[PDB]
Amino acid sequence: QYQVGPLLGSGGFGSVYSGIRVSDNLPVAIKHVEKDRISDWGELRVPMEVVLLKKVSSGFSGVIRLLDWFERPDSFVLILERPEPVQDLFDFITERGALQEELARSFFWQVLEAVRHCHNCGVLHRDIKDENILIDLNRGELKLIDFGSGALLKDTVYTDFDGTRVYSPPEWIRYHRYHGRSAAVWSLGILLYDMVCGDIPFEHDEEIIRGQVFFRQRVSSECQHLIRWCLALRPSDRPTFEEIQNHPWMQDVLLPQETAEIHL
Ligand SMILES: COc1ccc2c(c1CN1CCNCC1)O/C(=C\c1n[nH]c3ccccc13)C2=O
Repeated sequence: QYQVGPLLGSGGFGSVYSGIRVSDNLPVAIKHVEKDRISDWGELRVPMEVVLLKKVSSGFSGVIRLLDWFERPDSFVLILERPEPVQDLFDFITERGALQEELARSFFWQVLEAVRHCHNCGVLHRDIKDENILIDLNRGELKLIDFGSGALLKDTVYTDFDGTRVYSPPEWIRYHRYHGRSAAVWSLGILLYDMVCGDIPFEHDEEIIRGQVFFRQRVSSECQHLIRWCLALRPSDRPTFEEIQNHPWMQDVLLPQETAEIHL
């Protein structure tokens, strides 16, 4: 039913391959998830990732859609949308360096819309970062991938975390506790810094806990202010998604197709 192409990436979780749906030639990604490396299971018994993707794969959005899934004795196999041509945001930033603010604004806006969609669907991603964002290069559209560390959104504290440390908030580093929305906004602050500076702002636990943001590239005062707000040490000091999107730096965003024409 699927023609398997080259390996795209792998880890302890499993492995992801480029692929083609035989019936209509649709480009897909084929993600193999090892049963013994799934720490969080859900019910419809499946990986939480399948639960989460089904909850958000309803309709159009800036989330990669789950097309089908299969169970094997030792693994699940997930069939996911694959834009072509595509580049992840990490590779994009590696190649082009720090992004022009106009471009970072368009990208960051689309990520915000995607994350709002997840939260509105009861889903918390928990690993928002450049590597988990795909750019549909023809359309200038961004897509969130990899819900393998995610969880149902709740209003009470989380005490588990298996996303990316350097994108994790100081409350996690110190007390191994965080709330969903405010932890997400922290990771968004790390992401926006990464876009406009070309690298993440903190490498060690001590820098995260200190929370002093040093800008290594020229960044406008308005952008710096948004970033520093997202990276407030006190979780409750961080902006809501609404406050982020109403921030003066976020005004007059380019459309995705204009973004493609101008920058891609
Ligand atoms: C270590 O590599 C991983 C790990 C988890 C996932 C994954 C990959 C492959 N690459 C790794 C580098 N950044 C982009 C994704 O791709 C996923 C989903 C995809 N859905 N559609 C795609 C289309 C192209 C590439 C990846 C995907 C994952 O969940």
